[PDB]
Amino acid sequence: VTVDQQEILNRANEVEAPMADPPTDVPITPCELTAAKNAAQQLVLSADNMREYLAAGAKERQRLATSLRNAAKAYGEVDEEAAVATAGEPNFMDLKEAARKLETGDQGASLAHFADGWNTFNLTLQGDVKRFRGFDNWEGDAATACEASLDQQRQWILHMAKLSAAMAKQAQYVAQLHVWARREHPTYEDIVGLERLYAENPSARDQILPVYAEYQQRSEKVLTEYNNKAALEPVNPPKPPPAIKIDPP
Amino acid sequence: VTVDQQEILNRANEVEAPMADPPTDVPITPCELTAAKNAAQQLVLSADNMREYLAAGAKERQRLATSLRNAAKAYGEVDEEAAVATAGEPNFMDLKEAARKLETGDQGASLAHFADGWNTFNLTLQGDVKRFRGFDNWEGDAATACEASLDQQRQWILHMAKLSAAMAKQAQYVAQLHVWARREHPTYEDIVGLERLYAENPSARDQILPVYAEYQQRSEKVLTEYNNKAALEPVNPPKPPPAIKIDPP
Amino acid sequence: VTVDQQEILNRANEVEAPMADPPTDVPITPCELTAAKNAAQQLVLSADNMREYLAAGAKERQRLATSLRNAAKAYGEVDEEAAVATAGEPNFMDLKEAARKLETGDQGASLAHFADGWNTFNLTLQGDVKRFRGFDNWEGDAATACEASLDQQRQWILHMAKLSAAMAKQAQYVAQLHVWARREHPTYEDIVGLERLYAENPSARDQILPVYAEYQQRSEKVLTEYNNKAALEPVNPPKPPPAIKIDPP
Amino acid sequence: VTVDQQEILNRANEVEAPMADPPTDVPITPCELTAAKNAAQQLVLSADNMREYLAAGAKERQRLATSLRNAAKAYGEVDEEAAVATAGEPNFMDLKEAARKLETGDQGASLAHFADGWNTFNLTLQGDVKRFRGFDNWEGDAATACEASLDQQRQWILHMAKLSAAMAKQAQYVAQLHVWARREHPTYEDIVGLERLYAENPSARDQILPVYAEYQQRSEKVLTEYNNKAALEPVNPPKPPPAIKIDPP
Amino acid sequence: VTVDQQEILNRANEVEAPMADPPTDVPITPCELTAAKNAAQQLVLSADNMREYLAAGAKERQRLATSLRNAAKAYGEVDEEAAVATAGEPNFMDLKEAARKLETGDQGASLAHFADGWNTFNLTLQGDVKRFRGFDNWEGDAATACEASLDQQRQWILHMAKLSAAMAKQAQYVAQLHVWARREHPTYEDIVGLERLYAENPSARDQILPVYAEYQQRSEKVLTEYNNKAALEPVNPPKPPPAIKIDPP
Amino acid sequence: VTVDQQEILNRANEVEAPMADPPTDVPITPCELTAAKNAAQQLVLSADNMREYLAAGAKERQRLATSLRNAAKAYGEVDEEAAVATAGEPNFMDLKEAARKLETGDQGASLAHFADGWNTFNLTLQGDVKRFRGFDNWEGDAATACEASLDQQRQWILHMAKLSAAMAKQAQYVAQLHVWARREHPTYEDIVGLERLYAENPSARDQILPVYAEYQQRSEKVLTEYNNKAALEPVNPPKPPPAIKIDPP
Amino acid sequence: VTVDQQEILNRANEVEAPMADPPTDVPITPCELTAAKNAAQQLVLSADNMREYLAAGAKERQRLATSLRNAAKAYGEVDEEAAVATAGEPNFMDLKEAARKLETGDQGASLAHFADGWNTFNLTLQGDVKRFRGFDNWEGDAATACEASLDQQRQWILHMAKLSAAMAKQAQYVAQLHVWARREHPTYEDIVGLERLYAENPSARDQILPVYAEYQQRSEKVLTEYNNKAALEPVNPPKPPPAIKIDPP
Repeated sequence: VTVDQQEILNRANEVEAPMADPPTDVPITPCELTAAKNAAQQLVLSADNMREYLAAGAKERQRLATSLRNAAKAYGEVDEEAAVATAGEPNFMDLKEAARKLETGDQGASLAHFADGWNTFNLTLQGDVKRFRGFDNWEGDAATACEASLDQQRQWILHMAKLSAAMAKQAQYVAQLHVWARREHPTYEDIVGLERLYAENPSARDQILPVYAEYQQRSEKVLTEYNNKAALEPVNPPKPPPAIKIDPP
Repeated sequence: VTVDQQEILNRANEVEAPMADPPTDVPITPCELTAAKNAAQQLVLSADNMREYLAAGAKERQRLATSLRNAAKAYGEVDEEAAVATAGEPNFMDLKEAARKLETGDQGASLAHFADGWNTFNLTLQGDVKRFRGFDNWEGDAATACEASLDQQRQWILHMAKLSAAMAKQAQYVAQLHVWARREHPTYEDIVGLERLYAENPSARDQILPVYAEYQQRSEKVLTEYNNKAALEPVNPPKPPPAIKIDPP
Repeated sequence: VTVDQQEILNRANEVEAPMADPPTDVPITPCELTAAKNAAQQLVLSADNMREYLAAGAKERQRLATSLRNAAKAYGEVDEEAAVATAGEPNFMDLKEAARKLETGDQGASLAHFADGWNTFNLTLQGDVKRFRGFDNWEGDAATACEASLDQQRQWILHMAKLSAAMAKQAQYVAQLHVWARREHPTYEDIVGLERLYAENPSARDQILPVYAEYQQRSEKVLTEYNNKAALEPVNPPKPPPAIKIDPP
Repeated sequence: VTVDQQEILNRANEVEAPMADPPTDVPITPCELTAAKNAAQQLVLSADNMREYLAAGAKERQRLATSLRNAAKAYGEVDEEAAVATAGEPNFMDLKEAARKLETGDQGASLAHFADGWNTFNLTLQGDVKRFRGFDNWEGDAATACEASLDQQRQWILHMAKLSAAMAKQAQYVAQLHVWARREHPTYEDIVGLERLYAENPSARDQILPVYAEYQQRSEKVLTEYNNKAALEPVNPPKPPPAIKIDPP
Repeated sequence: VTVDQQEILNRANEVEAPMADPPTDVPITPCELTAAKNAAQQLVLSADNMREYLAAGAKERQRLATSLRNAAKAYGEVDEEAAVATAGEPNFMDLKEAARKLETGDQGASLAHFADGWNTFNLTLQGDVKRFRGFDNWEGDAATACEASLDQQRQWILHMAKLSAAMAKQAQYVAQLHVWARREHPTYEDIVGLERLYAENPSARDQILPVYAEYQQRSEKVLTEYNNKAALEPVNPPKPPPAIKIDPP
Repeated sequence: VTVDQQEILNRANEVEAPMADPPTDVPITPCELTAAKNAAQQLVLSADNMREYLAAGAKERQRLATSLRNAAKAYGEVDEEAAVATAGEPNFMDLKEAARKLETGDQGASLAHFADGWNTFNLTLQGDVKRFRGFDNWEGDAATACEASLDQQRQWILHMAKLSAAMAKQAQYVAQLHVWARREHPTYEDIVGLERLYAENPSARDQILPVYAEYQQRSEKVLTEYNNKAALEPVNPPKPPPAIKIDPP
Repeated sequence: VTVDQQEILNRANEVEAPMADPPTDVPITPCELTAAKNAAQQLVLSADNMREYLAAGAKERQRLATSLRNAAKAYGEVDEEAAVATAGEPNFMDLKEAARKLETGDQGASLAHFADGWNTFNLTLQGDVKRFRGFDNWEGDAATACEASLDQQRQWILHMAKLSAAMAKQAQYVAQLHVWARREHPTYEDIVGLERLYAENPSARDQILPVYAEYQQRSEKVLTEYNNKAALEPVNPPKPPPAIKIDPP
């Protein structure tokens, strides 16, 4: 019905305008435990996957804009503008090492900043999908296939926003886990103090001994818990759907 | 059986009469927590999606009315009418900041007004579906395909009403969460009072210290809970089914 | 085997005899809460849907009777017979308003009458399905297709009876919810009495204050519970299956 | 292998010999509650459905016997042998009415007799399926299709026996529910006695009042429970499978 | 590869050698309760089904042996070798009758003997399946189809063994239920003794009365429990798979 | 690419080299209870099934080696190298018999040795699957089909190892059950001692009687538990996949 | 669009560059229990499977690089550069043996080192998948099929990383199980001490005897628990997807 070729060209420019940049904050391990460091490296890898697939999606949108320009060419002309030591003795050396690892590092501040950035990116991605709306005037069959391709791009972007939210939730979960670990695990200073209450009271040991044994058991329940809850699934984003290909007329 | 062309024309006008406008209330964050603000922005985005897809549905109904007019043209004539500082000291600065964020903002009044508007819209949408009923007299095959298309429009509208209800439930859930957070989290004035009971009693500290430690723990359980329950799924409405296309005779 | 054309004609009259009328009681909101009023309006809408689809089913049965008459015409002749103010003070104004809304209205009597009518209609519908039985003597292929069409009408009617039961259960559930809400929510007279025990004892307030705080908390747990359990699904009856179409011979 | 035509004729007579009659006991409501009466009417309707579908199955078996006679005709000759008043006062009038309804009627004796009859019918139906066994000597393709048709009749009869058991279980469930209701609901004589302990002791009321309030609450929990557990699903038996049709030779 | 016709003939004799006879013990009701008698009759019917289907399987194996003999005929020659009174008073007459029914009958000895026989039959059936093994030398396509048919016979026999185990478990379950019923239900002699402590102490009744009421309640919980757990599913064995048919050469 | 016929011949010899022999330990019943003996016989039968299917798999591998030799023949030449008494009295005779059965037999030592052998066989089977690896140099279509056939043999062997583990777990479960039964069931010597404390104290019986009644109840809970947990599923190994057949060239 | 043949050649070299070597640490049994040794052998076998399938994947990548070189040959020229004793007495000999087995061996240090190596390998594998990205300039149909083949290689590598994580979790689970077993099982020195408190106090035995019986029961609960939780599933990696085959031009 005297198709607006200009509408198609304008939508082609709008489709492949750059979207907001994903965050680039680096999540640091909250402590020196191996499970914590592995969780941080998993988060780094997942953020790398997200950035790579977002760039791939921008390439898909560029191809889609090209196909829309080719479809607009079927109505005429386009003016292309742009060109140990002892048996039986309390360890205290493993307990002390566990506490030392738990209290070294930023305790999860980096994780929280990471999660805030990706939650913001989830909202930002959801805000930028008017570029995939249907057309006002253009109809037919090039139009319907183009509309389906744009809606596929929209669904993929929404899925990417959901994955951003999931990765941010994972970072927050690891941060909460570290906070819980700091709370129930016995303090380094408490351990050192109880260790001096075993070299400054050979007499008193039958009060010091069960206390140590409590501390030991708590340490074991924390580290083990830390090791099991901290294993994270990698985020595995789907590849963006291939744009509809439309040859020049 | 001497088909009522007039019935088809009347149904065409009735199908694409404007439906009730969706609500336009803006949901405000109930507090200054990041989770609360992100929940409010998620609600804003979901309401935007709902309004956009409702407008798209009205366009689909306009196309359907055109197809019904074309089908009526097969029986003759239509008269087209219309044209920090220290180690080991109590923080009190993070606790105080948490309380300050919890008590600033409207505490959920805006959320409740938002939810009421969308619940009302759910009922309003369900009340406006007589326009998709079957025909009295028209039968045949244009009639049956047209009836199927109208029932598809009806099912899509019912699904949109259900989604309106779901979004309103989400707003109410966030409001209830904020109310719970206000209840169990320690008050700003209680925190300030306990902080003056630590600069006006250096003596008394071994009674003040565990009390603080209780407050701290409660603060941590509230904020964390607030952060996890407040993440909302976006509302993702299905695109309205394409109207049946019927060319002029 | 010398087919009883008379049996087919008699079954045609029996198929489209009018069934019992659905109930027409209007369910009133049991109170002035918004959730209660929305539940009542949802029930009104669902009853409207049920009445509309039952009328559509009667139209389907009329078409089926016509097809049976056409099938009877293949054996000969048919003789067509028929032609707030202060910070820190107790509210008492929200508590009092909540109680006032809870005790105004019929408290669920209308809901119970509604539910009784629809439960009776469930039984009534199940009692009227002998009209869809198979035939005594007529066999063949018109007969088998007609029998299948009648059984489809029977299954649809049974499903409608089941939906009637479900809607009645929903009305009873809302009535039971309102009864529970009346029980645990603090009485209006108790609230007014406790409010006069705060203007006639400035002295006594440190006994009055926690009592209020209990009442407040109970009010919050009731209203919130009322708001969440009272959201009802709309009843969405399936469209009656299209009758088998059989042209005159 | 010189097929026993006589075996086929004997099996034809055995297939359509009359099976045991279903029970005809009428289940009466155990009390005057609406839920109880509706449950009894549901049981009456389900028993009607069962009797109707059993008669339909006997008709199917008669058709099957005819098809077996037609199949026997392919080997030769068959000799066809056969030819309120105040605010704030205790009700006592709703409580008393509830007790009166609970204790009137047979208390479930009729339900138990109904259930025994249908359980017996379940066993009786399972005992009568030797008539659907495979053939001794007849083989081929008429024989295999006939064997499949007989096994379909057997499976349908077994399903009907299972449904008989289910309906009997429903009757027993309603009877057990009424027994539980009689136990926890406050007695009519206890209610009348407590009501005379409120007109023969205006003094004593602050001991009588909470007692009433207990009774009231118990009444509400019983009736409501009675109303919810007593809603029964209708028994919906499948139509018997159509017999294999075999024309005379 | 110079097929062993003798191996096929030997396997034909081995396939249709008689298997072990199923047990023929009759399970008797453990008591005089209706639920117990119905459970015993259900077990009788299930054992009848099992015996009937086992005989049918032996017929299938006989047909399979015939098909193997026909397949062996394709290599040459086979030498065919073989040729109440008062209101308000304690009942004591229903309680006494319940106890009398519970203690009459063999208390489950017959059930245990039944279950032992069928468990033994499960093991016996599993021990007799070497007759369905694959062939040593015979290969090709008659051989592969014959091997598939033999494996189908093996799978059916294994399923029948599993069903034998299930039926034995049902008998054991009913026996255990009766033992539990004997334990918690009040003894006949205890009932008679308490009934004489109500005609030999009109004085003492306010100690006798609650005791009776306890007994009554226990009786009701036992009989009801007995009625619900004792309903058994019929065992419904699948028909044996049809043997592969192979005509003489 | 100048296919290594020698590689195919070497793989043919490696494929059908004998695998490790399955264990041959016989599991003995741990006691004289019928459930224990039936469990032992079930284990014997399952081990028989496993040995039979493992021998069948070795035959399948021999056929596969033949097919590989035939495939190697397509490149030229292969040099074929190789050529009671009283009512109301305590029983003590059933209790004593139960204890006697529980303590006779090896108490599960044979079961543990059986389970160790089959767990070892699980590991042994998993260690011998390098013979099913893909080929170094041979490619094409005979090679790919041969590789698929070898991988099918590998998957079947892994499934057989898993079944070996499952059968060993069943043996360990029965052994643990017998150990539990020995612990909670009353000792034979304790029973005999308590029986002499009933013939050497007619006076003392009202202390002896409840004690017996405790023992009786414990006996009943053990034997019943022993009977229900000891029923074992037969191990039903899948038939090995048929080797790919490849005729000589 | 003047395809970059050089890009395809560079990607061919990048695809089949060697990936990081899997770890080669040998997991040792943490103790002398049979379940522990079997778990260690299962871990050894699973690590062997992982190493074998990783080498197979490298072979698949080498084939893929060859196919990419063949596809690059369709645009011209490639310069191939590279060329016991008593009844009734306490055992103490089984208890002592159980403790001795529990405390011998490295107690799980080897398991922890194994798990760390494989968790590191999981992260390492996820870091090396840029070699499977899509192409910059090459498009068409060889390009799209090649891109699909590369993405299949990527998905298989990600699955292998996930399996590495799972195997490491299994090793950590067995290590945690052994730690729990050491904690609740009675110490060897405690057993020896209690055994000397039975040869140096014949008097005292009625205090020593229940203590032993406690120890015995604890031993039984530990070993049994150790035996059941320690059975590990083998890791069964999928075979790498076959590379796309592309013949020279």
